[PDB]
Amino acid sequence: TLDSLARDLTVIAKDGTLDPVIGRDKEITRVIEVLSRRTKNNPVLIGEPGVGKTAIAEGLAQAIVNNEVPETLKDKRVMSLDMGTVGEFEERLKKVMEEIQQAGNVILFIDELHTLVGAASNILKPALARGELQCIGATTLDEYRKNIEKDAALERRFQPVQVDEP
Amino acid sequence: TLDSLARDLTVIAKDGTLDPVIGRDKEITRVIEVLSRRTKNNPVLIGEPGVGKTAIAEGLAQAIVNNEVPETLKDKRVMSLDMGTVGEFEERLKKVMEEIQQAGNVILFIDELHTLVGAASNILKPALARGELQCIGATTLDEYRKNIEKDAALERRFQPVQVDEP
Amino acid sequence: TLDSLARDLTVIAKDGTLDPVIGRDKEITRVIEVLSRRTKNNPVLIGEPGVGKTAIAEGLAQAIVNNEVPETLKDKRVMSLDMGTVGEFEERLKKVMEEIQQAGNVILFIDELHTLVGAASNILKPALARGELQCIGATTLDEYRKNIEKDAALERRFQPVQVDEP
Amino acid sequence: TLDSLARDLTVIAKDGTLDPVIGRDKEITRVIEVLSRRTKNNPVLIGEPGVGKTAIAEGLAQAIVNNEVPETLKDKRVMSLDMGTVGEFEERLKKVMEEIQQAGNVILFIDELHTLVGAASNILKPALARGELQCIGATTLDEYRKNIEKDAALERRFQPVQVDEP
Amino acid sequence: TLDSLARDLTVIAKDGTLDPVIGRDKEITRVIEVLSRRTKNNPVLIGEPGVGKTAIAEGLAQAIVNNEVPETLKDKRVMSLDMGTVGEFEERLKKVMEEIQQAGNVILFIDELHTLVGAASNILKPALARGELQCIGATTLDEYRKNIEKDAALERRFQPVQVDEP
Amino acid sequence: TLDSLARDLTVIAKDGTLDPVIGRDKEITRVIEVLSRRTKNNPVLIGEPGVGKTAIAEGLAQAIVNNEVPETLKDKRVMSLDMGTVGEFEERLKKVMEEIQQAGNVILFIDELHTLVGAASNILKPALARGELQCIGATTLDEYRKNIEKDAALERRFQPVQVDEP
Amino acid sequence: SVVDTVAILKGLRDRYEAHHRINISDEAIEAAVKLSNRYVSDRFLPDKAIDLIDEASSKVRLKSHTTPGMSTSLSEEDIAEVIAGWTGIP
Amino acid sequence: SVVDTVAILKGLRDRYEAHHRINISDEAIEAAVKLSNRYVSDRFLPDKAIDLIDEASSKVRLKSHTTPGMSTSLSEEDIAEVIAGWTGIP
Amino acid sequence: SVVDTVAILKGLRDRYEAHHRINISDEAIEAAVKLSNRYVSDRFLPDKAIDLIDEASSKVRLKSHTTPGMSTSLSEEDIAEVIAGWTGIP
Amino acid sequence: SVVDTVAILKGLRDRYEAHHRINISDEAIEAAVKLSNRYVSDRFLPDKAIDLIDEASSKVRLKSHTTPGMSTSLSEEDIAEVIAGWTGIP
Amino acid sequence: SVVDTVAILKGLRDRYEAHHRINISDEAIEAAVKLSNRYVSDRFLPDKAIDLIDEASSKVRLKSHTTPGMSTSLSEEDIAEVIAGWTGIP
Amino acid sequence: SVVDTVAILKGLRDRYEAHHRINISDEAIEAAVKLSNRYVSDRFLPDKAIDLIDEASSKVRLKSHTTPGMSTSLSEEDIAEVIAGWTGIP
Repeated sequence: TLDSLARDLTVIAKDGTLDPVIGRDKEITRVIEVLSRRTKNNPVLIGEPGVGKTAIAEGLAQAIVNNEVPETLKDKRVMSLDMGTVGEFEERLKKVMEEIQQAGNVILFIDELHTLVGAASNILKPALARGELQCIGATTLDEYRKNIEKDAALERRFQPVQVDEP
Repeated sequence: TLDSLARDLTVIAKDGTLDPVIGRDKEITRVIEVLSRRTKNNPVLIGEPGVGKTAIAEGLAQAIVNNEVPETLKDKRVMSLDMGTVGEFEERLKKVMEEIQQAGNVILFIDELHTLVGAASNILKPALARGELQCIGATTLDEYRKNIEKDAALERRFQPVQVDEP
Repeated sequence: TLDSLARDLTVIAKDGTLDPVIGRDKEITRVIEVLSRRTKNNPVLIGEPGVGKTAIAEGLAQAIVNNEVPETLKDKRVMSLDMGTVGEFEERLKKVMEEIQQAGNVILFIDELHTLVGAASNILKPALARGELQCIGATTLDEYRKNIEKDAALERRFQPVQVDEP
Repeated sequence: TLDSLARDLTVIAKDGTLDPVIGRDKEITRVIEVLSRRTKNNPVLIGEPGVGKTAIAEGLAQAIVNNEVPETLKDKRVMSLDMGTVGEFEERLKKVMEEIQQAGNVILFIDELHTLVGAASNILKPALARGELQCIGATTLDEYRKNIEKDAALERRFQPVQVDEP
Repeated sequence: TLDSLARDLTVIAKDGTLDPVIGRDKEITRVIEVLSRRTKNNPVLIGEPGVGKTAIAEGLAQAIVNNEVPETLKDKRVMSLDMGTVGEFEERLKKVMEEIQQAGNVILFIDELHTLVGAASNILKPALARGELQCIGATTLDEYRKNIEKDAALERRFQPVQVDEP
Repeated sequence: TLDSLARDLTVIAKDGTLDPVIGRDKEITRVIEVLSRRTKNNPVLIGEPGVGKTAIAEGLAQAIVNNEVPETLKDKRVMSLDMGTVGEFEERLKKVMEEIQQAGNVILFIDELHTLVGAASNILKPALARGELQCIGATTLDEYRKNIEKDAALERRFQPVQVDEP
Repeated sequence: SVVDTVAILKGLRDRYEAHHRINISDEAIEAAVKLSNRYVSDRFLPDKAIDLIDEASSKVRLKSHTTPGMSTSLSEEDIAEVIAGWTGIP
Repeated sequence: SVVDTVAILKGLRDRYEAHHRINISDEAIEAAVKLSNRYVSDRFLPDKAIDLIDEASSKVRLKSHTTPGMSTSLSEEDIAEVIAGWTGIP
Repeated sequence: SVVDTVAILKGLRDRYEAHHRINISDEAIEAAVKLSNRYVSDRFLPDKAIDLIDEASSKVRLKSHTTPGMSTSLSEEDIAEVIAGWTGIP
Repeated sequence: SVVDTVAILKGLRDRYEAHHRINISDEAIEAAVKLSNRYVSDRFLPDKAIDLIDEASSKVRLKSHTTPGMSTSLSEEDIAEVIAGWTGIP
Repeated sequence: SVVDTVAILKGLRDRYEAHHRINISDEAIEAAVKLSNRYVSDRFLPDKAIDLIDEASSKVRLKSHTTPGMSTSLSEEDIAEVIAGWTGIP
Repeated sequence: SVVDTVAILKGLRDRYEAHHRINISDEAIEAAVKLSNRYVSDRFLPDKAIDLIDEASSKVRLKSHTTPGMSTSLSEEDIAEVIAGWTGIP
C-alpha cells in the first residue's frame, strides 16, 4: 500500500526530480535536528508562503538522500502529503497513519493547513499526540495561533520555526 | 474492540515503556483517592501544561501496575485518550463509552481540552453525568472556569486538583 | 422492556438496598400528595444538591414500599432516571415514555437537569404537557428559573417544593 | 382500515360512553357553524386546558349524534385524534388523511399540540392547506401565536375561538 | 409522477373548479410579464394575506387556461404548491424540482413562507439560483426583508410586486 | 461530463447568443490581466448588481472568443456558474472542481453569493486556496467584507475590482 | 377597495350561501364591508367581510341551522349582531 | 362560572370519589369553588377545584388511605386544610 | 451613467422590442433614463429603465397586445403612464 | 534576501518565460526585487517579484500576446509600468 | 522545584541522549534549570529545560550531527549558546 | 439542621466505616458537624461532614490503610487534622 496520498520525493531527489536548494541549510539543520528529540521530533514552520518552504522541506529530503541527514533519520524517508477527498474522507487519512507507523523507515511532512475543520479537530492529532510518528508541519503564524496552540499539547507536540525571506 | 482511540499505558508501564515519576506520589494519592468516591471518582487537574501531568497520570498507571493502587481500582486499568477525527466524529467517541462501561476493568484519563465545542457540549457528558464510568480530566483553570463549572454538575462530576511546578 | 435507563429502587428498598431516611416525612407528605392532583401529580424540588434529595426521593419509594404511600399510588412504583447517551439519543428517552405510559403501575423521578438543551427543548415535554404520566423533578431554583418557568405551562405541569438543610 | 389512531366517540356517545355536557351549546353553535364555511370549516380553540374542551368537542359529537348538528355535517362523524409514535412516524399520520378524505362521512378534531416540531412543520398542513378535510384544532393562544399564525394561511385555514371558565 | 405535492389548478380552472377573479388583470399583466424575463421569470408578491393573492395566482392560471397568457407560457401550466412533511422531508421537495425541470410545460407558484428554516436555507434555492425553472413566490415584505433580500441574488432571482387592498 | 452546472457562454458568444458589450474594455483589461498573476488569477468584482457585470463577464468571454484575450488564456474558456441544489448538494459543486482542474482549457466565473453558509464555509475554498484553478468572483462590498476578507487568504486568493455605473 | 370587495364578495356571494343555504342581502354585504373595515384591523375585508358573512351566514344558519324561517341573511344583525358579537354597542 | 363548575364538578363528583372511595360533600364543593377562585390564580376552577377536590379527596383518603372513619369529604378541612396547605391562615 | 445606459439600452433596444414586436423611441429611452434614475431607487437604470421599457413595452403591447395601432413606443406615456403607474402625478 | 530571490527568480526565470515565451532581463529581475520589496507589503518577493514578473511577463505577452516585437521583458516598464499599474508615479 | 526537575531531567537524561547519542553533563543540567527558570517564562522547566536540553542536545548533535568530537554536552554553551541563541548577552 | 445531619450521618455511620473498616466516634461526628458548618461554605453538612468523615475515615484508614492500631476514628484529629488539613490553625 503506502501509496496514493502516500508519496515521497526522496527517491525523486535521488531521481533528481527537483531543484537543489540553497541557504536554508543551517535552517534545515534545525528542522533536521527537530527529529532528534524524544520530546518533539515534529517541527512546524512559519514564514511567507510559496517561498521554497516545501522545497526547504525537499531541502531536507535532498540532505536526506544526500545523507546530509545524520544517523537515526537516514533510514527514514520523506513523505510529501497529498490532499484531496472522496462517504467519509479522513478515515483514509486516519488509516494511513498506522501504515506508516507500521513502516518501522519514513517521515511525513504535513504541509500547510493543519486544520481546525468542520468534519476534523483531532484527526491523527491523538495518534499525533500518541507521542510517535515523526512528522513535520508548516504554516504562517496566523494559522499557527490556533491548532497547535489552542491545544498547546500539539504545541507540546510541535516545534515552531520560521525563516525570513532570503 | 476497545482499540484505536482506546489505548492504555499500564501494560506499557509493565512493559516499562515509560518513565518512573517522582514526587507527585501523595499528589497522586489524592488523584488516586478520587476514584474511591461514590460521588466523584473522576478528578480533573489544574496546573502548568507539559510538566509531567499526563505522566503524573502515568504515575498513577505506574502505581497502578505497581499495585500502589489499592483494592477496588487494582483491576481497573488506565486508558490514555486518543484525539483525532474522521461523516460524524464524536459518535465514535460517544460509542466507545459503553464499550468501556461494558468492560465491567479499566479507567480513562481525559486529557486537556474538555471541550465546549461547535460540533460538542454534552458528549458523554450525560453518560458522564450518568454517575458511572470512572475517568480523569486535566487542564489549567483558564479552561476549568467553563465546562466543568458552567454546568457545575460536571463540577459535581469532577474533582479539581492542581499542583505547582515541582 | 422497561429496562436499561428504566430502573426502580422500590424493590431495591424492599430489597433493603438503600438507607432508611429521616425527617423529610411531612416534606415527602407534600411530595407524596403532589401525585393526588388531577392538575399536577408532578412535583419538582428546589434546595441544596447532594443533601439526600434523591434519597428523599427514595424516601417516597421507601414510604411507597412501606405503603406509607396511600391508595392510588400504592400500585405505582418509583423509577429512578438513568442518564447517558448513544445516531440520535433522546428518541430512546422519548420512546420509553409510552412504555411507562403503557405500564398502566409506576412513576419516574426526573432528577436534576431538566434541560434546556441544544439537541432538547420539548422532549417528553409535550408528552409531559400531555397531562399524563405522573413524574417528579428536582433542582435548585437557579435552574428552576428557566425550563419549568420559561414555559410556565410546565410550571403549570410542575409543582415546586424546597426544603432547607435539615 | 380507518382505525388505531383513527377512532370516534360519536357512536360512543350513541353508546352513551361519555358525559352529557352543558352550557357550551351556543359556544358549540359557533364551533358547529365553523364547518359551514367553504372558507374554513376548521375551527381551533383557545382557553384553559382540561376544562371540558375535548368534551366540548364531544359536545359537538353529542349534538352530532343528537343530530343537533344541522344538515351537511349530520352524515359526518367525529374523529378523536390518537397521539403516539413508532422508522418514520408521521407518514402514518400523513397516510390516514387521504383515507378519511377518501371517506367521502367524518370529521377529525386535532387536539392540542398542533406542532412546530423537529421531525414536523408541514405535515398534512399542505393537505390541510389543500382546502379540504374538515377538521378542528384547539390550544391556548400561547401556542396559537405560532403554527396557525406563523403561517397565517393556516390562520387562513383555522378559525380561532375561545371560551372562559364557565 | 408529478403528483402529491405536485398539483395544478389550471385544468381545475378549465374544470371551472374556482372563481373568476377581477381587477388584478394588469396587476397580473405584470406578474405575467415577469415570466418573459431571461433574467427573472420568477415574481414574488407583497401585500395583505388572504386577499385573493393565491387566486390572483389562479387569476394567472385562469388567464393561462384563458390563454390570456401570451405565447411562451401558454404551454406552461400552473403548479400550486402543497406544503406538508414526512426521515428527511425536503429532499422530496428537492426531488420534484428536476421532475418539473424535466417537464420541459408548467410553472409552480411558491406560496408564502419562502423560508429561512432550521432544517432549510438553500433548498432548491441553488436550483432556483440555477437560473432555470420559472416559478412565483409571494409574501408580505415583513418576510420579504429576509430570504430573497438577505441573499439578494434571490433578489436577483425574484421580482417583488405588491398590490393594495382593492 | 463537464455539464449541467458546468456551462459556458463563449461558444454561445461565438454562437452570438448574447450582447456585444461596451466600455468596460479597459475595465475588463484589468479583469483580464488578473489571470496573468501567478499570485491571483482570480478577480472578484464590486459594484451595483444587475448592471451588466455578468455580461461584463461575458465581455471577457466575447473578448475571449474575440481573442481579445491574450495568449495564456486564449485556450481557456468561460464557465458560467449554475446555482441550484438537490442528500448532499455541494459535493457535486465540490466534485466538478477537479473535473475542470482535470480540463488542463477553461475558466469559471463565480457569480455573486460567495457564501458564508450553514451547509458551506470552505467548499472549494481550500481547492481555491490550493493556488490553482483560475476563476472569477463578483459582489458588492457589503458581502465582500466577509468571505474573501474574513479569511484574507481568500483575499490573498481574490483580487477585488469595482466599476461605477457607466 | 371596500367596494370591489363587495363585488368579490358578490363573487363568493353564491358560494357560501350555497354552502350555508341562505340568501345574501347585499345591504348586509356592503354593510360589514364598511363596518368591518371600520371595526376589524387584522384580517382583510376581501376576507374578513366574508368572515363576518360566513360567520353571519353561520349565525343565521346557526339559528336557521337549528331552532332559532328567513333563509335570507339580514342586513343588520348579520352584520350588526355578529359584529356586536364581535365587539359591542350595536 | 364558579357555579357551573360546581355542576361540572358534580359531574365528576362521582368520578374521582369512585376513584378515591369517598363521599363528596357539595358544601366543600361549592366552598373551594369560591375559595380556589379566590385563592388560586393559575389553574382553573373547572379543574383547580377538582384539583383541590381530588387532592382533598387524596388528603382525606391519605388519612383515610392509611392511618389518619369518615369516608365522606368534609366541607371545611378538605377545602380548608388543603387550601391552608395550599396557603395558610385557615 | 444614465447616457451609457441609453446606449446599453440601445443595445437591448432591438432585443425586447423584437420580443415585444414594437418600435422603441429613443425619446422615451432617454426619458425614463433620467426619469427612473430620478424616481426609482432600487433597481438600476442599466435595468430599471429596460424594466420600465419592457414594462412600457408591455403596457403598449398590452394595449397593443390586445384591444387598446401604433407599434412604436411613445416617449411620454411609455415612460409617463407606466412611470405614473409606477408613482403618480404624471 | 532580495538577492537570493533574484537567484530563485533566476531559478524560475526560464520557467514562466518558457510559459510566457519571453526573455527575462535580469535588470528587471533585480529591479522589482528591490522595487516590490519597497512597494509591496503583502505577498513576498520570493513570489511577488515573480508575481510582478509573470504579470509583467503577462503584460508584455499581453502586448506581445496580442496587438501591442520584443520578446524579451524590459527592465523598466515590466517593472515600472506594471509596478506603476500596481501603484503610480512611475 | 528546579532541583526535582534536574532529577526528573536526570530521569530523561538517558532518554534523549540515547536519542541524540550524546553525554549529558549535569553541570549543564542544573545550569539551564536555574537559567531557563530565570530566562524562560512560558514553557516549564520540567520541560523547557529538557527543551533547551534536547535543543542543546540538538545543537551539539547539530554540530555533532554534521560538520561542527565531543559527544558529551557541555555545561555552558549547551545552556549558554542555545540560551544565548534563545536570548543574548551570553 | 446540624443535628439531624448527625443522625443522617449516624445513618451512614455504619455505611462508610463498613466501607472503611473503622469505628466512628460520634464525638467527631457532631464535631465536624459544627466545625464543617463553621468552616465549610460549599458542600453541605448533610454531605460535607461525611465528606470530612469519609475523608477522615480515609485519613485514619490511610494511616490505618497502610503504615501510620486504633480502628476507631478519633473525635479530634479526624475532624481536626483533616479539617486543619482542610484549613489550618488546629
